[PDB]
Amino acid sequence: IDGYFKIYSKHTPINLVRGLPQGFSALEPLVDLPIGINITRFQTLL
Amino acid sequence: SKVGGNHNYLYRLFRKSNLKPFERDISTEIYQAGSTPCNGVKGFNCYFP
Repeated sequence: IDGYFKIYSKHTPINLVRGLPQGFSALEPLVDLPIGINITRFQTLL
Repeated sequence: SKVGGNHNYLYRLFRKSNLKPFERDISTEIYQAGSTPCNGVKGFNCYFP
């Protein structure tokens, strides 16, 4: 938003095999990035 | 200011649309100001931006 890139992170101890967790959990703002880049797409690293 | 003319201060002359606040653009691609699409390095309605 207007060049501010925000990181939201949470570590949740789970015991599941294939199903998405059934519950609720808040999400704190970890770090805001003031880099201000122009972004269109994204890929992950495996 | 330099007596011979300080040409180091560059600025854009052509752009596609109004930009957004606190946003910067670096690409200096030739603008296709004409109706027909343009390519190459120069041409009519193909000015250095």
